Amino acid sequence: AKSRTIGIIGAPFSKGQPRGGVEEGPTVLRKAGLLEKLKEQECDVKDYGDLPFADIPNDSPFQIVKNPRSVGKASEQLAGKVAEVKKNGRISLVLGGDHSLAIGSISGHARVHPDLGVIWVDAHTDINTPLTTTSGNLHGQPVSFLLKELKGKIPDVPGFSWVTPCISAKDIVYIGLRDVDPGEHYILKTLGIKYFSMTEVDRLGIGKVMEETLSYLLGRKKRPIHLSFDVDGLDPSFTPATGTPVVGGLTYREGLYITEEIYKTGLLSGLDIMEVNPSLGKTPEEVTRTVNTAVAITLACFGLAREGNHKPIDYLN
Amino acid sequence: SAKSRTIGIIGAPFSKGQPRGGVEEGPTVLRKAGLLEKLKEQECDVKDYGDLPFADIPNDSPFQIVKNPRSVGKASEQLAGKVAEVKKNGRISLVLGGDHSLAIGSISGHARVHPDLGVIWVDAHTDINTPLTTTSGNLHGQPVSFLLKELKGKIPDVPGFSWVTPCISAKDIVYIGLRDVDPGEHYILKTLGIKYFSMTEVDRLGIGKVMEETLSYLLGRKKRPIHLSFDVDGLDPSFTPATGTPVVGGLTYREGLYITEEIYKTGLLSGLDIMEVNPSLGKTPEEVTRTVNTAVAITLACFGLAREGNHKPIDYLNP
Amino acid sequence: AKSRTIGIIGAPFSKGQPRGGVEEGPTVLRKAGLLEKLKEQECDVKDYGDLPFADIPNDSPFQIVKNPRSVGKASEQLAGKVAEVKKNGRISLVLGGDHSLAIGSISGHARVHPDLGVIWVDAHTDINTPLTTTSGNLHGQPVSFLLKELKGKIPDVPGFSWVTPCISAKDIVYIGLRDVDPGEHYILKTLGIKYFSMTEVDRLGIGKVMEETLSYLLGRKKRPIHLSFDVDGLDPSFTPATGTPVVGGLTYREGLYITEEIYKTGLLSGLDIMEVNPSLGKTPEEVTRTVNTAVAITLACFGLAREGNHKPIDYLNP
Ligand SMILES: [NH3+][C@@]1(C(=O)O)C[C@H]2C[NH2+]C[C@H]2[C@@H]1CCC[B-](O)(O)O
Ligand SMILES: [NH3+][C@@]1(C(=O)O)C[C@H]2C[NH2+]C[C@H]2[C@@H]1CCC[B-](O)(O)O
Ligand SMILES: [NH3+][C@@]1(C(=O)O)C[C@H]2C[NH2+]C[C@H]2[C@@H]1CCC[B-](O)(O)O
Ligand SMILES: [Mn+2]
Ligand SMILES: [Mn+2]
Ligand SMILES: [Mn+2]
Ligand SMILES: [Mn+2]
Ligand SMILES: [Mn+2]
Ligand SMILES: [Mn+2]
Repeated sequence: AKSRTIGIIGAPFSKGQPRGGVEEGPTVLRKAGLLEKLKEQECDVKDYGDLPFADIPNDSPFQIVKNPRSVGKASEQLAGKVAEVKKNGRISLVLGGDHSLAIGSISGHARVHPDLGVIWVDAHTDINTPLTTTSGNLHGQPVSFLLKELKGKIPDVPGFSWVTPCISAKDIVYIGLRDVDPGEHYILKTLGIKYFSMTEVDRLGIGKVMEETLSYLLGRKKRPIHLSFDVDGLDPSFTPATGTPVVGGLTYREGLYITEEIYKTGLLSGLDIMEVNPSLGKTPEEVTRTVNTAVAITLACFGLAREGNHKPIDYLN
Repeated sequence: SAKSRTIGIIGAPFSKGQPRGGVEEGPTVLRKAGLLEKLKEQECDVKDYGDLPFADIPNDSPFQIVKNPRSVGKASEQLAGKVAEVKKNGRISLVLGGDHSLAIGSISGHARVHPDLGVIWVDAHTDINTPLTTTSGNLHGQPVSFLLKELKGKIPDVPGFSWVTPCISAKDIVYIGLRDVDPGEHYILKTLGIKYFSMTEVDRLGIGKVMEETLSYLLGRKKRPIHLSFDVDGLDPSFTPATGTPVVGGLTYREGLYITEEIYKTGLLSGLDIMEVNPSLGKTPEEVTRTVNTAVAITLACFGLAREGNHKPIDYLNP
Repeated sequence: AKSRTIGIIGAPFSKGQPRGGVEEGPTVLRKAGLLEKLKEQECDVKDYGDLPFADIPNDSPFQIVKNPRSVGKASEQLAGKVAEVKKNGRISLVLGGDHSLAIGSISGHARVHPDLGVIWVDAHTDINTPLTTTSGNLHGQPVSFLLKELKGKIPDVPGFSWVTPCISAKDIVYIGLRDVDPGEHYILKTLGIKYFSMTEVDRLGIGKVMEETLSYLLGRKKRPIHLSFDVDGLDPSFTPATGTPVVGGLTYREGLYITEEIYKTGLLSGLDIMEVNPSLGKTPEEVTRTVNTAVAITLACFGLAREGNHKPIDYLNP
């Protein structure tokens, strides 16, 4: 099935943020048996490999924005790789790597399917612009580079002149928010972007969240969905090995509910599994707990259901 | 005392339905934790019937892959007789396990007295593998297949199960908490049209709506006896770690108590099973006491213990 | 904003219960950066300091009820202190301290706003009377002294002659209940007090629980809201450093939801943060986890929102 036809892309990149180890995300995800598990789940899996992110000397900061040229380039390569996966009729599965990579993954998916909708699962909005940022870390800015409404608000940042804003404010839905900067909250509110912060999740229940999310995105007619999954969207009791963890997060169950629901639309077209950093587990057990959760989430995106699965044969004869 | 709180305790120290030793020590640790005395503090009329003496079968050869077939079959045979006895005395049978294979007997025996019973099966697993579909060969993952009338023809003649006569239809069983269902089992679940609430349905609806829909489904037409078969692995292993087949993403302590509190409120609980408590499977003694304390909290809630409080029919302000 | 105009009262008092260390709740709550964190979120914060509760050495039990004069005098002083804070047009924030202090906090607050409505977040009903109690600890009795319907059922306890019942049974709502004594259950049910035990929270979800809570207390008419928060209302995995923990509690998320919803009424008028005991965790991280959770609850009462917060300026054009 097209909903189980995948193109894996390794994106070992850390320079959208300062904590070392996130570049190991694709490694520890492959080591956990992701591809073998997808194949056992009746998936058509093609491995596009791990992108070779060539190091850039003298990557001077843009104002306080760190490694602009390195971040801009990694996303540039990825956009090209994602568009290749999409032309081949595969669902793109981006193994991160920090969340700056969402610039390249969403941009490449949008060159093939410009009518896509984005579901952004995360404790953070990642919507600071190179001007509103106080950290200078680009993994906190990808949504700003992608939005149509922000065109003219993004300065000419070295490494990013290839970026054509490809998503409108109406086409993104945030799930999981609980650590949004003042400037970010200003942007989310003035752009009227649809969002379910942890407050809305507590208020409505994940069941209603998913119902409204999907009705908002797919009400009119069918269209491709891009799921951008920052693993910090889940509570640090499930995914501790991540660079910016925030307590009171989505549960392991809520993470499976969201992805089980997206799988059932049969419209998942692009997926990012981001911010896994195996150098940040307090114990090797915290690393394994996180990696296991990221794999579970990925498997649900491609059909693994808690109620069970079976081949269309007769199991009693 | 109220029928809702009139109980017949049956201990079932049985482990040959699965490969991990220690589950036969389940009714020992539960009794040691003060279960029978806690129920008496709750205004319960509690009669202990003792622990069933399970005999050894030395030459218990396998039926294909199916392990210890005679041991498991006779175990449940001795339990259906003891359960039918408790039900004739007008008490709620309370089966302390022991592995889930014992459900064959507990439900078989309860069905001999109240054939109109409904079953609520709280487990991470369906336990609906037939001796033919199973890939593990363990009978603790097979009880429901032996109980369903619709699987009459698909169950071979395993040594030790001759007495078994399927007593429930697919319309008379509700699963809550499913999250580790084999392909053979999922086919059986979907072909037979069994009502179920996996972790997906629990997340979607909330435990409030799960219990409203479960109870309406089973009771809504006519009032009937309830058989609750509770596999402690239905709850997440952060609450019941000391179990043979733990599965992450389970029901919480709160959902567990919510489930059992609602069943008590019906006033129709007629049979109960507290299964798969294995005290030799804790990583630490703390993990064992936690599994044991939770199993006790779940049990007490089945017989009236309410989180909002409990009081005797007296004036507490002017006694 | 008046919903962000605060008056801090430290009430370092532990004699409402037997476990030493709860009197450090104000110390440890301040040290976690509370006042600063509040000023950071645009609040106008005044600190009235910690009350000096002078020793009351001759304090014989009233039957089994321990330290009656000490608990009585502490709430009496706090009631005058809260009434002063309310007269200065500031929301009272009482940093506890054991929960017996809510006699004084609710009493003083009622002196200025007698139409107030109570929200009591707790694993316990704290409604035993000096006669129904079996522990004889006054932190488990505050509600009984404050209810008008129990006037006739409260004996003359030394240190409490100043108490006048200020709230009717209809004007209090419980959330989080899971460890209620039989006598307390008999009182709760006989008075028809509105409650949401952990069973109701599981049945409806916190969203519906907060909808019904604010409809029940604000339906007839908008009035001041007094939130009395016992940190043991939240599950011990979030607030372990407390004297009477009970498993199966409110989650960290549910605690924020309650208080975020309370903030958005713009009617929070009084707030108790009670039962933090930094001498009672298993580890120092368990102490810091409790304190941080109490701080988080506190900030959510004064407008910290998980969706985000921003000043009325153009962040794209500074
Ligand atoms: N909004 C931040 C940013 O760096 O722009 C502030 C930082 C402090 N809290 C976490 C950090 C945010 C970045 C989030 C990036 B992430 O994890 O969602 O990919
Ligand atoms: N369906 C199983 C089986 O053994 O039949 C597969 C095994 C691997 N995961 C758990 C095992 C299942 C049986 C569990 C039975 B129990 O624990 O629910 O009583
Ligand atoms: N209801 C109690 C009481 O002391 O009256 C019984 C005691 C045993 N369990 C906990 C104790 C109760 C008081 C708790 C007061 B608290 O924590 O909410 O301040
Ligand atoms: Mn994030
Ligand atoms: Mn992110
Ligand atoms: Mn079972
Ligand atoms: Mn099971
Ligand atoms: Mn209290
Ligand atoms: Mn309490």
